[PDB]
Amino acid sequence: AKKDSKYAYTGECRSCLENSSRPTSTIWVSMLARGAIGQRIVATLPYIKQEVPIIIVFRALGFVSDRDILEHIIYDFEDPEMMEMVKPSLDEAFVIQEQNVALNFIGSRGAKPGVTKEKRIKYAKEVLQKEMLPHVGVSDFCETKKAYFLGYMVHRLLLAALGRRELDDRDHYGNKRLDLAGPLLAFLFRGMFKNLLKEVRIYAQKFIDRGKDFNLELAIKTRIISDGLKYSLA
Amino acid sequence: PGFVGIRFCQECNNMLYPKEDKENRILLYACRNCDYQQEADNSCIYVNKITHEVDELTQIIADVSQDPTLPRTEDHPCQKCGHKEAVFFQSHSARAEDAMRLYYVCTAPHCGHRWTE
Amino acid sequence: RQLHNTLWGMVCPAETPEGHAVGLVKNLALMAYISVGSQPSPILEFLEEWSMENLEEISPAAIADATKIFVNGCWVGIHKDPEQLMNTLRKLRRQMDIIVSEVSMIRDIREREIRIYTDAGRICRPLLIVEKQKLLLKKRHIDQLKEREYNNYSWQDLVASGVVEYIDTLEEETVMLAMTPDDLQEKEVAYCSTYTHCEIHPSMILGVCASIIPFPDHNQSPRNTYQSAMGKQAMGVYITN
Amino acid sequence: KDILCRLEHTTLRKVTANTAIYYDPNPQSTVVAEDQEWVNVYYEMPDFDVARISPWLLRVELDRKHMTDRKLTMEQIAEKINAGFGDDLNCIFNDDNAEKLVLRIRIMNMDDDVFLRCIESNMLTDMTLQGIEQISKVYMHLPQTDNKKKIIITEDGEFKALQEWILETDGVSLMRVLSEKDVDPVRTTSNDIVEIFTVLGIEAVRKALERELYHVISFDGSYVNYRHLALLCDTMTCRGHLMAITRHGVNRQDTGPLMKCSFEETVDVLMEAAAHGESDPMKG
Amino acid sequence: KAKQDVIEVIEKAHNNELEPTPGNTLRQTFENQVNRILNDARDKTGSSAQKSLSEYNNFKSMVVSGAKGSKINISQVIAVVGQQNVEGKRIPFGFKHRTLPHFIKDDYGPESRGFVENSYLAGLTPTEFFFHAMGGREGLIDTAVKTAETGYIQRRLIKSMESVMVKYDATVRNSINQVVQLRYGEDGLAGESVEFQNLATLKPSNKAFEKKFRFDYTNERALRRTLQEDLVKDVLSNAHIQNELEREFERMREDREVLRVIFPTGDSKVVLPCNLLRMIWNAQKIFHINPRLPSDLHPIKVVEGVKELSKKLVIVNGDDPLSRQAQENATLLFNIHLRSTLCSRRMA
Amino acid sequence: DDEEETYRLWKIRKTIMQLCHDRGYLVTQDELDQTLEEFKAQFGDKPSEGRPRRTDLTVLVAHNDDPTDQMFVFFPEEPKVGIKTIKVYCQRMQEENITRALIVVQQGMTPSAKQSLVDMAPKYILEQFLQQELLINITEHELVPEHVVMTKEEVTELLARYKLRENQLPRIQAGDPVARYFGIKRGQVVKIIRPSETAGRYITYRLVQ
Ligand SMILES: [Zn+2]
Ligand SMILES: [Zn+2]
Repeated sequence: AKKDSKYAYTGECRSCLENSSRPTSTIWVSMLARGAIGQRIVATLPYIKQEVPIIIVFRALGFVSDRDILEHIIYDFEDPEMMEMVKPSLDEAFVIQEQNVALNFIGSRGAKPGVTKEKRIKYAKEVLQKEMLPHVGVSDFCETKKAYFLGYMVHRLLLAALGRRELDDRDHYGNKRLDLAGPLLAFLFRGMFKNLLKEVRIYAQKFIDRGKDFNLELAIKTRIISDGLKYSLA
Repeated sequence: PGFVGIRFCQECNNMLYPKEDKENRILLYACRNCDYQQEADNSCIYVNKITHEVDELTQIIADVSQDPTLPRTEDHPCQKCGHKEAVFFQSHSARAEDAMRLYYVCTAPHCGHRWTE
Repeated sequence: RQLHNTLWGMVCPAETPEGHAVGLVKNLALMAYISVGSQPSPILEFLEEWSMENLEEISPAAIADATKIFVNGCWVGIHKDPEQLMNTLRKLRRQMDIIVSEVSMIRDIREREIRIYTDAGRICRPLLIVEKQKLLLKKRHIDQLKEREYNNYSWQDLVASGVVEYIDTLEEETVMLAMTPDDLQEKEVAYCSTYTHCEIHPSMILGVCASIIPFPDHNQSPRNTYQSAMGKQAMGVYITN
Repeated sequence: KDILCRLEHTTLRKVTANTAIYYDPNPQSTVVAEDQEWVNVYYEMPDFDVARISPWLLRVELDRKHMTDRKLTMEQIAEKINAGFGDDLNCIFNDDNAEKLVLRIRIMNMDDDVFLRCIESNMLTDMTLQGIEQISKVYMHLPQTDNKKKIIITEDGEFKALQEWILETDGVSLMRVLSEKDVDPVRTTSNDIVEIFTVLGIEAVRKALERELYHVISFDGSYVNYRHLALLCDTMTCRGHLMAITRHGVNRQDTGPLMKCSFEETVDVLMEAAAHGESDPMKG
Repeated sequence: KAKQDVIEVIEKAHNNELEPTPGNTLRQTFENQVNRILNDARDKTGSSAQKSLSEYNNFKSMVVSGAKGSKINISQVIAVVGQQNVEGKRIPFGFKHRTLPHFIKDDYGPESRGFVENSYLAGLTPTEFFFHAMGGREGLIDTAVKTAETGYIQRRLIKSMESVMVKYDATVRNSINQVVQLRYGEDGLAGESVEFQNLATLKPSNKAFEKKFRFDYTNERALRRTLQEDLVKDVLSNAHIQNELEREFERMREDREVLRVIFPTGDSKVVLPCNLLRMIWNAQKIFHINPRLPSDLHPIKVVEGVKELSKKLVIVNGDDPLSRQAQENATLLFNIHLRSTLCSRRMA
Repeated sequence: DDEEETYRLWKIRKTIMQLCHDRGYLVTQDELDQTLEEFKAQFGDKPSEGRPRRTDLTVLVAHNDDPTDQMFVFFPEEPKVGIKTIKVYCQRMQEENITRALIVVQQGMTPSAKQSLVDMAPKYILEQFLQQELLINITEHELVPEHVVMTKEEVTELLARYKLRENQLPRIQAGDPVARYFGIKRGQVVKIIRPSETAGRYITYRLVQ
């Protein structure tokens, strides 16, 4: 909870693949400060420079019915405090009632310009499938898993907003991780291996373009990995 | 009084919004997507408890008795089963300034009784 | 820059630079071990093998009373008896079974969740398991460790015997330590009487440059910090060759 | 304490226990069962435009504790609501004899319910039942320190420190507070030099600034010759305006480009000097 | 006893037997009471330690001399290290409602909250050690942080007042020649020679003021004892001298009123250039003045000398009315002090 | 809100009388120190009804040095004073051939009115004051030292003694509350007399800007 900000409470999640895609796609699910009918819940998704209400995200994931959305966010319908705290975001995002419309909304808010709604929608769909909460899964048909996790994130934001839970301490070392030589060299090796495959791609491209074979022994610039690790550690 | 719960439509499972029958002057809950309507039964559409009269005994759960880090005492036995041992803890919940009140839970299995002194 | 309470046993409270990097540059404690990382696939298979229900198989109505189960932060499913589930996972870790010792298992009770972690970088330290109000480290263990050069009985065998357990900072929240075996005895007024772990030795909270300080518990902490900073500047024999 | 209550800002939310919106079609038979006693006492005769009535009903419940602590009355609350919302919002309320203080509000004639909820959210905070705005809380105490005691000269000519009640407010509303009954407008002061300069004047802010500096230095028991503080205050108040000790106060005076560049904004100062063809007299 | 009292306070708080004090939250009140008890206990133990200290104790020797250390130091070495505070508060619950895993949740006892009951010589238990380390960390951070801000402040002050200086006409002007102060420090005096002194005609009541400052020239016996026969006869007979003395007292009374208005509070302490008391003491020693013998210094001479000296002392030079008003204002306080101290009755 | 309205009106009249007396206008002692009861007896205690009406509080005082140099004090009834009201006051001042007036507004004043006060400045020097700022006499505050408007001859003597220009003295904004209280304009010098803990009394001089 930032004292000086437009948001009262912010539930973030630096998401990363179990053992790949080192860049940690940070996703935020914030609540607008009381200062308007109620308190609105939004989500600063990656590759999008504009906040989006959670309800659009849930509908873009294939859960259009508001009952299904609440079933994913609030697990106990016997909590009228929870319904009253989630009501403003629902009332603020109801004109959208289909997955395609929600995806188009996301694609319209995406950093990339929506030259065509089709590309725009596809842009979003792949963002919600790859960038949003990658640790939960980047494959297809996992929208249920992503919906449940985002619902739990909203549940955590509501528990913090209603005070039934304590805010998380940024200094608690149980909430920290130590990147040792292993993960550090792994991050460098990944980026440098990518650069190596890049140089090999360009080499083989400019050779096959002449209609002839190419030698990987000559394409593989071993100096990339060698001098890279050497420079970083030096 | 009590809070007011959300009513969901039976066709599209969307939320029903309050509306009035201008001709009959009666409260209805109508769906903003389809043309469904329901006759209200509470007549109240909004309740905000500013004083926050919350009974924390409802937030407490019997499972807290299994926490080894909580203090135990033998001076307050359980009234529902008579068990002597019982864990006690503070509210520690935000929006409750007078949190020094102690809440007890019975450590007996299958009892899970909760109370306050 | 402040010395957070969670640095107990994981980082040296004294060893830190006094310049413009106070509190930022830290030093591991003597018995502190940073986890290396492990695959969660075996844990996931064990959880599925037990009564856990996957997240897509359940109905939202079942999530209310059930206990959520996370693995490396991924919500995998829910469970009904988290008490015996945690008891089982702990027995497996204490038996060096499917769950390896570096795996963290924190059961939040108030929120009804079981966070399991196999991630790397989780700073943790060893602790003596205490079952009733008695230590699992019996005298036969000390005997075997005394004849460590003959019977090849090492720390690994001590951990595999379920006498010691690697506890991380996040699990220390759910752990009730006993500073010394004296705290496990019956006193005129029982303080805890429900300890679950014990400290091997409190001096292990100190780091390397702070461990050389004699009677550091008789000095003002700034002094111990300045010594932790000067022991590295002291002359000697930095290496034999 | 009366003065403290009259000065400390109070909103409706402070004294409001809860609020609820009901679809009450006919007030004659209120949905609630406890208001029925007085609703009839009020609707037995047509006092307002019954025709222009809305079934939507805003019922607010107050709390005795706060109500008494602030000596506020339902009549006062009703008058404030009527003043702020005009006649469009009809307001009735029970006397201060029921165990629970409840007032009912209707709209005369966005949807009616939506507007009612909006105005409810607005009134809970905006409406100022009493007190001066910007003053969140007021503290009343007896100054143990003589410096804060009212020193008076006795008939025999002896200094006597009368320990009288003093109020310390968390906000700064000097303008309004000084113009208040039973509030001494001579001694009462503010720590906000900006406010002092705005209300009293350049000389008054000079004095207040000197006091503030002296207090800051002396808090730890340090002593500095008064002349130093006086000189600093004169430097900050020699142009008739509060010249902050920053680039925004030092580089804005006709001190010559070289000195300003020596302080901050070197390139900008020289650039502007070049553009305006300024001449440095080489006095600094 | 201190820990027992803290336990009783905690018990009342848990039993809802503690009401919040006015202007304070219930939790704040609890913390205030607990801290009060702990502080009082620390103070009592420390005082006991100092009283136990012998004259030969080296800690006592250094502290008494002021060379190094303080009673607090002695109380943390010999009695109780005290309560450790982070951010001006008892050790926070870094864990879930626990400062350390060794304690239990919702534990507000002195030990759990970081009350080091052991002295340095006794040795600190591991938890006490950790909490003390926390407090030390706080101090180290403050020391390593304040520096930057203080340096920036000093730089800004310098850049904003580097050119202000005292001109040959005795006025304080900046580089632009804009008059900042007519006289430096409003008195045109250096900051080194000035020294602390006390005004003898500010606090005294009217009765004491008159009994101590109005020269009594009607008491022949008193005049005989204080002054020599020739002075006594001259004072008694001559009426011009008596009138001058009365005028001098009236001037002192007016100065007293001026001092009252200048100082609403009764604080006689003031910084003035010359320590008149010390100078008079020096004069007594140098001239071997014997206090038990009648003085030969005529009071009329005293009055004339004070007025002449006052005229000689000139911060602002000029016979025009503006200059002479500025001079009068500049030396007003010092002149009042001069007349009060050099009062003929006091000098007699 | 009627006893409080009459109380405010009395305080404002008292402050205005003190202001005119400090500016040097002839104000009798009885009206300078008029109790609330005397004010109610001379004007009334029902301003809401219209007794006294704010128009009846209008003050007209004359300078001690020049009897024909009068000064007005108007108390408009409308909360926000408009250009038409400024024109009405300008008409009355033109009729009575008076050059100084004070407009005691309640809420504030319109931009057109401010523009009229600045464009008509050289002909009629009319000032504005808020009743909120007239309910207290700031000059009685302990932080405010004794200000004294100097005469052009005394300013000439000051500059000739200290041998300095007008732009060398410290400045005081024309919008300063004390400058407004004493009604001083650009170019005038105000002498401030303040107590000093090091010298006893210190006199400084500020030029208005
Ligand atoms: Zn529907
Ligand atoms: Zn029970």
